[PDB]
Amino acid sequence: QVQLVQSGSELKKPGASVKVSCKASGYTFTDYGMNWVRQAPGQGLEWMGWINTYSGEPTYADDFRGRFVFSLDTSVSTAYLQICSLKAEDTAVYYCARGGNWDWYFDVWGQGTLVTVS
Amino acid sequence: DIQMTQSPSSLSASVGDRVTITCRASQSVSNFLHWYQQKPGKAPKLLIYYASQSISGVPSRFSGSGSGTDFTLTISSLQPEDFATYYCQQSNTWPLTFGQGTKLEIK
Amino acid sequence: NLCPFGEVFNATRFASVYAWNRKRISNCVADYSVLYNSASFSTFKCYGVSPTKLNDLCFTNVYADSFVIRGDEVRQIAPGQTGNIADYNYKLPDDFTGCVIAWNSNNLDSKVGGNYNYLYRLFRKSNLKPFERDISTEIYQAGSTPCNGVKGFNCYFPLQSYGFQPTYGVGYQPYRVVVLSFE
Ligand SMILES: *[C@@H]1O[C@H](CO)[C@@H](O[C@@H]2O[C@H](CO)[C@@H](O[C@@H]3O[C@H](CO)[C@@H](O)[C@H](O)[C@@H]3O)[C@H](O)[C@H]2NC(C)=O)[C@H](O)[C@H]1NC(C)=O
Repeated sequence: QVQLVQSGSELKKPGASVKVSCKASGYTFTDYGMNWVRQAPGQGLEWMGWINTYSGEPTYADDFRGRFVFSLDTSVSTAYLQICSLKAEDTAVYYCARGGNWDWYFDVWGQGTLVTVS
Repeated sequence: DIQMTQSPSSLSASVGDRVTITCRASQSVSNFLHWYQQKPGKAPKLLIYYASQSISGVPSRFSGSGSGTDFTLTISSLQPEDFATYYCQQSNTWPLTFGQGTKLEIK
Repeated sequence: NLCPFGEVFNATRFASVYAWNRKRISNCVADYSVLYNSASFSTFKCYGVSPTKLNDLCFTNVYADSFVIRGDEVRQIAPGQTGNIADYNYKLPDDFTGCVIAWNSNNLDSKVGGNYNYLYRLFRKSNLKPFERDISTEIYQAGSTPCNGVKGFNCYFPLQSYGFQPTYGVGYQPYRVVVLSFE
């Protein structure tokens, strides 16, 4: 099986720093990248930048340049994301999505971390 | 920055029919335009990638075609249980950009 | 009303050297400020015009070629320098007027195991003249007895793969060159 489990339904005060998990299995974790998409309830998916699974460099999308960081702890088959200093406008799901280096089409599979905020 | 508009917004359809949903890229995405679907409360699923080729293991009722800045997939045999908020995607220029979505609805 | 430096710099698949993709940028306001003022690059080397004073000159035809070469062959993309990339791949003319922007990109183009998709031509029986894309793959005969159609003794397929790994030295890494030839 090649499936990417994700962390549970988060919920935090507007200002915490929280870290969703995308733990992979089934494929060679090094082979593909680890794009991270987010989706507000009444809007559409938005790519947020990948991490080369051999280095850990967080090349964020041109919009999510700041408080978001992707923390890769390899050799455990993990590709954690860590939103920091959360606001009230981030009440969106944040998906993992194995989208490689040469392909960049996701097969967006992340069960979806329901990051509600108030 | 690639402003990907997919139309029409919410187009109803009836069982067993053939429905077309189009997608237009502000700049050129020449042939990198993948197609996803998302039933509510779910992680989307790839359907068409590079806008022509079909993903292995999909129910091949639908396949897509197009190039340049005009892309689509036409459901050659619809069934009610889809009502899927279909998504464009391009893969040409960072950042990869999706489309808002053509929600399907039965009458 | 502004030239496409988004379709050619922020792109997903820079082409392979043998099929260097060339775009004609024309009839628009070009802002060469963003480019030179970005430190992402690592070989701006502008032969002909001067990197600094470049936003003023009204270049008549800008042709941004774009490819991926070995991490040490950035030299072979310079008016005059000759060798594998220059003679048997992409040749910058003796009197090149423009710049050779380039980043040594590993993250994007290097696979643990080898992105074997960025290619390069070696054995070629014609030093390519300035700006030529020999997309052909003819089985190259070298020894004597023509093979023709078959690869084997003294018969080598030209287009060989680079194969880039994220471990390789900074001279064997994938390098994305975007030579901006002006009038
Ligand atoms: C390709 O994308 C690059 C890289 O992102 C674009 O250059 C500029 O890049 C910086 C970040 O690297 C961004 O600047 C932004 O400026 C706005 C306005 O001041 C600010 O609100 C943001 O926080 C950010 O700092 C931005 O992505 C981009 N500049 C723009 C368009 O504002 C570049 O435009 C693209 N093309 C080229 C020439 O490579």
